[PDB]
Amino acid sequence: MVRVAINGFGRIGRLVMRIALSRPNVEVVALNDPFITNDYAAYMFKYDSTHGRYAGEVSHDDKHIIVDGKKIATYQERDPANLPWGSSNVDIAIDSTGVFKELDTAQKHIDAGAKKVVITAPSSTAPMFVMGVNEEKYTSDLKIVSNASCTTNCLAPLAKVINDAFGIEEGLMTTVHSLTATQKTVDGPSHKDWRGGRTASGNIIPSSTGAAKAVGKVLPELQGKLTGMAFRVPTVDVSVVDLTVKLNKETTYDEIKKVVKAAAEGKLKGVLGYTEDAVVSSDFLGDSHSSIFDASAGIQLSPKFVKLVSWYDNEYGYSTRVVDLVEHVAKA
Amino acid sequence: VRVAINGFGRIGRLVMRIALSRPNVEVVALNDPFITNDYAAYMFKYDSTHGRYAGEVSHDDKHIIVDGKKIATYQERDPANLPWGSSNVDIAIDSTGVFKELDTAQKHIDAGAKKVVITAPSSTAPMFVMGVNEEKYTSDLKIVSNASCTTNCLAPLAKVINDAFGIEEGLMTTVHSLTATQKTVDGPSHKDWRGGRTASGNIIPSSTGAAKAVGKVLPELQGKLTGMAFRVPTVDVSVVDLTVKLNKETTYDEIKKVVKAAAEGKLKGVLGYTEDAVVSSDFLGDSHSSIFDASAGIQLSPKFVKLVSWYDNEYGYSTRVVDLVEHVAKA
Amino acid sequence: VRVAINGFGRIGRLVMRIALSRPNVEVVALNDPFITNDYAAYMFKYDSTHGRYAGEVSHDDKHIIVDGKKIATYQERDPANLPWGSSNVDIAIDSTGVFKELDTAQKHIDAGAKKVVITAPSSTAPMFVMGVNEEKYTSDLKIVSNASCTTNCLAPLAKVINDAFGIEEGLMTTVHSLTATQKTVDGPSHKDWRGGRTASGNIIPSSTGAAKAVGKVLPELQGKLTGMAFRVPTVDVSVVDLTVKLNKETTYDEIKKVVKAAAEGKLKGVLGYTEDAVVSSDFLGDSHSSIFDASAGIQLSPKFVKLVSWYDNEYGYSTRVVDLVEHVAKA
Amino acid sequence: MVRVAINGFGRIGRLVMRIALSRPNVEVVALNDPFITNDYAAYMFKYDSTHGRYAGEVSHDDKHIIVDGKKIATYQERDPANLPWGSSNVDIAIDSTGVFKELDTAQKHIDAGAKKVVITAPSSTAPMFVMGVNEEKYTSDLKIVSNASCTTNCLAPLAKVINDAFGIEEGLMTTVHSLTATQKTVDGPSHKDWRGGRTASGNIIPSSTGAAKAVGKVLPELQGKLTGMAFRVPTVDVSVVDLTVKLNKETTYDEIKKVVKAAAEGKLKGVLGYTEDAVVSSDFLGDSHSSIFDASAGIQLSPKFVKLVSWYDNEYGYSTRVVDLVEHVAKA
Ligand SMILES: NC(=O)c1ccc[n+]([C@@H]2O[C@H](COP(=O)([O-])OP(=O)(O)OC[C@H]3O[C@@H](n4cnc5c(N)ncnc54)[C@H](O)[C@@H]3O)[C@@H](O)[C@H]2O)c1
Ligand SMILES: NC(=O)c1ccc[n+]([C@@H]2O[C@H](COP(=O)([O-])OP(=O)(O)OC[C@H]3O[C@@H](n4cnc5c(N)ncnc54)[C@H](O)[C@@H]3O)[C@@H](O)[C@H]2O)c1
Ligand SMILES: NC(=O)c1ccc[n+]([C@@H]2O[C@H](COP(=O)([O-])OP(=O)(O)OC[C@H]3O[C@@H](n4cnc5c(N)ncnc54)[C@H](O)[C@@H]3O)[C@@H](O)[C@H]2O)c1
Ligand SMILES: NC(=O)c1ccc[n+]([C@@H]2O[C@H](COP(=O)([O-])OP(=O)(O)OC[C@H]3O[C@@H](n4cnc5c(N)ncnc54)[C@H](O)[C@@H]3O)[C@@H](O)[C@H]2O)c1
Ligand SMILES: OC[C@@H](O)[C@@H](O)CO
Ligand SMILES: OC[C@@H](O)[C@@H](O)CO
Ligand SMILES: OC[C@@H](O)[C@@H](O)CO
Ligand SMILES: OC[C@@H](O)[C@@H](O)CO
Ligand code: NA
Ligand code: NA
Repeated sequence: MVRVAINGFGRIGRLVMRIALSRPNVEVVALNDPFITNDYAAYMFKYDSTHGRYAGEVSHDDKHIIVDGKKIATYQERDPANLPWGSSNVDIAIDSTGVFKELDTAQKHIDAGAKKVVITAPSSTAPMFVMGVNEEKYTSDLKIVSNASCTTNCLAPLAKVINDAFGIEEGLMTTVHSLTATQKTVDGPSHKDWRGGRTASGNIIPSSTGAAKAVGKVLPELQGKLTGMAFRVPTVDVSVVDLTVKLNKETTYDEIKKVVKAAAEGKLKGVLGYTEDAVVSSDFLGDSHSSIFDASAGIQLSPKFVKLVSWYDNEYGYSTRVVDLVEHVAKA
Repeated sequence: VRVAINGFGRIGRLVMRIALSRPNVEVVALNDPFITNDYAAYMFKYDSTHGRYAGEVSHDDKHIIVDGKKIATYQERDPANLPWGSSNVDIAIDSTGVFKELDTAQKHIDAGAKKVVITAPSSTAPMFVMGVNEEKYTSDLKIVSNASCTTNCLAPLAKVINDAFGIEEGLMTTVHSLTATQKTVDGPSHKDWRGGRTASGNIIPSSTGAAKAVGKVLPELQGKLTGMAFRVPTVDVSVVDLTVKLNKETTYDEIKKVVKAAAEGKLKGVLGYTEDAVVSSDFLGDSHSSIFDASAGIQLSPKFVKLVSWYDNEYGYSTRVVDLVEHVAKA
Repeated sequence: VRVAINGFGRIGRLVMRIALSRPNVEVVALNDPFITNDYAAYMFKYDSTHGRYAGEVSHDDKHIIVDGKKIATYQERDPANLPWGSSNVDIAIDSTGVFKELDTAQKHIDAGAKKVVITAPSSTAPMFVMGVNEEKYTSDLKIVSNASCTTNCLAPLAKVINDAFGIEEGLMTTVHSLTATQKTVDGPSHKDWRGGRTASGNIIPSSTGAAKAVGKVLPELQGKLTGMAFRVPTVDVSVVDLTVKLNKETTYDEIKKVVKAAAEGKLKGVLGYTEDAVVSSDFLGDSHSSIFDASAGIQLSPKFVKLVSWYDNEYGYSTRVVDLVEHVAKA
Repeated sequence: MVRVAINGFGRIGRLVMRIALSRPNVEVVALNDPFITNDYAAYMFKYDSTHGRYAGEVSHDDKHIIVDGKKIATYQERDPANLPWGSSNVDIAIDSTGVFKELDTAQKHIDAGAKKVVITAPSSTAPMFVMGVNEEKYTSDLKIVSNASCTTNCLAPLAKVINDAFGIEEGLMTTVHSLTATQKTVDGPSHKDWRGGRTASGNIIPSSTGAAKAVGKVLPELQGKLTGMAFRVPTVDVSVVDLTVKLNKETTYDEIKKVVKAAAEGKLKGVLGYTEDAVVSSDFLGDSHSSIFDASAGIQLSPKFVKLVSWYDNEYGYSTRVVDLVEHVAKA
């Protein structure tokens, strides 16, 4: 229809559902989340501390949540291979659990009867696509794909614009990133990421990230030319990339602005935004762009050495791109 | 007294810090099946709320080491298997939250510990609050509970007020710092839906049995108190707001005089007293159970008054755990 | 009704947003001697708490412009000089906090406005709270106050409870979001020492006259209520925790039934009612004065109960300012 | 003695006083702050939301605050030229108001009878000094000096070490900075810095900063080679610099670490620190270093292009350097 099902009803799953319910040609057929019951699901969907109450009627019955009359079947399988995606006629299963992110594990949705899978996270084996960057490379024989990460969606469109116009010799990126669900409210155990265990709302927390390197997977011409790191900070949503790049061709910051603005208003419209206003992170809450270039924050030291700044609602911008990729794959 | 700690969360770690500075307490062992020794040493050394441990912290294959004291570590999901017998543990301190009843805390005694202190309220293990009813501890009790941080804040003040003026009944609210059970962004919390909501961006109502539990350590107030909590985004330090109906007419100055005499007297180091313009961060690291805030309280009529008392919900309480350990060893 | 706003802080700006969506209100003018027009347009368009204005905002040499409506701006430290007469202003809305008494608010009438609404409690100007005593407004009153956000939250609930069960007396606490008077890091606040302390890292006790002021809009409760506040790090939305002694024995279900009937009936849009597992962020942008939280409240005995009600201290109150403006114009 | 007086009893003034009271050869003779009375001053000094209660007895009498027996005279002049610095025999007035930061205005303390002035902020006209970087350039004929800013104190010692060993061709810096007193608790007026007016604890807030350029004033060899920007975030204290540098000589990240560690343990001891642990910002609360290199957070993309990370308690590290500069100037 395209008919979709959502696996995992966390931050991304619930917002992907909000957005999908608003797309006329997307039908949300079901959701699966083993960690929450049907009445609880309707509560989590209705109330949102970051993005406000759902603007629509939410209720539930025995086996569904109901949103403005649309019934969405719920399930609670830990193992997605046991889901009824075949008899529910699911075209695309959207996996937002962060747990079935490889070809051999996302394959479980296709085994369960879905025709294709979109993974809402970077993958080492599933081909990655970023709207505005390489979605045109998608072909219909690929049944399992990745939408990369929020940070890669922010960085890649900007990197493409800059590379096309001036050439990126190399670049180092920092993202100052809002806190996320993997973090802890007070110092607790996080054996895979020790800094990530520390009180989230009372610290600046360095973290490694593969997001800048992954740009090289969606733009092969930048393979090996980008890397970066992150600092997690106490804001609840919205993040910003700070990309320090060495350019091949001398340029002025004024020319950089005009090229980004022209791409924002042209071919990357709705993906890359542009502003000259005195913005701060909360001004992008609910913003559906992948990347909003902040022209006034950036700074140029020399004709080929510049620091560029771009904002992103890491929850809402990314969830919109997920639904965009779903619809692209369905029309292709 | 030789102790072992089960659980190495906020309470387990701070109890360890405090225990290492008490000359009559020897920390023999720590159990936490989550963490490895290197990570345990890290979690112990660095603390976002109470600062770096001021001593040398290291580790080896079988221990974490603090200023030369080797602390043996184990990783037993089931405390029954722990080497308490062969470690000559006198008291097992269980800070996991999981073995908080007589029949589960027994696993430490089966493992050879002589006694157990549970760092949480219990339905079945007798509760004690220092300055309130630790006198009632008798040496035949092998398993006991130190109640909760909120009960330790409310009970000493309630005793003082009840003994002097009579509490007919009272409704309490605690404005409480966020806790480890909360979530950084709205996530699943099936037993406490409000508690799943973004911790640092909400005021979050919660139920609490702390006021009711005062009735267990002060039987004369059974049925006379109840209350509720609001969890807010500060990282530590909480405050009780107790609204009481009194049996005897009083003035707020007489209330202040009585609480201060108690803080300076029999409840010294448990109940504190201030008239200064304090805010929550002024009690970070404070070892009192309850610090009465004289200037914040307000009396509407001779038998109806709102009393306010602060507590470092981590540090005050962890200090009382070690106090109760020593009392149970000297008794 | 043609209105002018004095002051362009949190209340001034939100009153402007709400007023621009009321078809019977025309915003003629704004005064704030701090800001220039370009900056006024920016402060109006972007809002960290309530989002971007959903309309086009621009400015020129003498105006800020919102979806084609030109709003004349002035910069007069002394409202006496403002062109209210020659702007045919019916009601001057003073949100500065500075001209909150009869003899100072008079400056707007001297400048030619017909009437004034002061968006703060006043010692001398009569106070009105919608759903509580706006019926008592008489058209000869030129200068009136809309009380405070906390009074607007407490008074409608107190009226409902008092009318049904009788309030003998009550002590209130509000857990209140931080406000513009607070400081980002410990700094000078000579009139309110606790209020100078780092806003986002403390629970901060504060005094409030809001409960006492209920006695001004409901004379039958004069002397029967008082209370205090704790300011905490959330950016907006507050909650009242009202502990009342009742005249008539009741059950908590009868209390719920009465408040719900009122919320669905005569107090619709002023007092709301919920049983859901809400937290503060669920009322961001809510236009009610008071949302009774049925599941958070707790009854200890038949005449002693704790009632809980939420309020968006910016948005609910700004909505009531515009309601009172229109009521005073239709009266 | 050296005898000092403090002008301005804000974050820096109060912490400079805590530290000075602990230095045996520094005598704190007086403080001036027109915006607060004597009993209030004693309260602000005793209680601190960030750095805890003063460990010592604090009281007051009519005209002094008293700390562990030491009486410190208080004053309330808006115009520092009216202070009794001559009859109080003040050797060094420390101006921490952020308001008397030029030669011609700091001069007021010398007119009032102080022999020298140390300004606790960057200055356009007073010569700037950073301990560990160029304090040796101080000569006794200079009566009015600046200790630069906290960010410059963090960046300059690291920049010196890196430049000496590998040569800095150019560098772009970001500081992720804790909130400060100039910021607002909820959106309010800040006509000189519009982004700076926005709710401080609910936003990431870009800001311009001259701190990276100012490194060129204390290290002339780096004049024109550095610039940067800042993001203010909701933590209450402790900041971190993220310095992206182009090097003249190829190197490995491993060699960079060994050079920084050797400087931290040698000539820059107590100014530049070094760690390999999984630290987060709150681990540096109360830390007296200007700069603590975070070896595990940094990342190198190529042999001459690296991102380095260094922490600083912007309040406490800087206030310690103020007292250090005061004592250097007194012994010189
Ligand atoms: N939140 C962001 O800023 C953001 C941005 C871009 C990408 N992502 C990616 O999206 C994915 C989800 O992130 P999130 O922030 O929504 O996390 P989340 O914790 O908010 O949601 C994860 C959800 O999956 C559910 N779940 C866990 N195991 C499951 C299983 N076995 N079957 C079905 N459901 C299961 C959990 O109950 C939880 O509700 C992650 O991979 C994350 O990296 C997140
Ligand atoms: N922190 C407070 O404000 C506070 C105050 C007083 C009492 N308490 C009580 O103390 C208990 C712990 O609270 P906390 O804040 O320390 O939680 P926490 O998350 O900080 O610590 C709990 C720790 O126990 C460990 N653990 C879990 N299961 C275990 C098991 N099977 N065996 C050994 N270790 C295990 C976990 O890894 C975790 O680190 C709770 O019952 C709580 O009610 C908490
Ligand atoms: N914000 C709330 O939660 C809340 C709720 C209800 C009522 N109120 C009341 O409304 C009043 C304003 O509060 P706020 O939060 O809007 O403060 P605010 O700081 O956000 O706004 C006050 C504004 O008034 C302007 N101003 C100051 N003096 C002026 C004058 N001479 N002439 C014109 N403008 C002037 C200032 O520039 C400032 O921007 C206070 O009295 C407060 O008690 C506040
Ligand atoms: N806080 C930091 O992280 C930090 C770090 C490095 C440098 N600095 C610099 O130190 C200076 C002070 O910063 P702060 O953070 O202490 O600010 P603050 O607001 O905390 O302190 C400034 C104090 O000066 C007082 N004051 C204002 N005018 C005065 C005058 N006329 N005479 C006497 N006192 C006056 C104010 O009452 C206030 O208490 C600023 O220039 C700042 O840039 C601050
Ligand atoms: O289950 C329906 C939903 O709208 C919420 O009321 C929360 O329980
Ligand atoms: O200084 C000791 C510290 O490095 C360890 O405890 C954790 O890494
Ligand atoms: O979009 C309008 C906005 O730019 C101004 O109101 C402030 O800069
Ligand atoms: O004025 C003395 C000081 O120690 C504090 O008690 C706060 O008033
Ligand atoms: Na010991
Ligand atoms: Na209108």
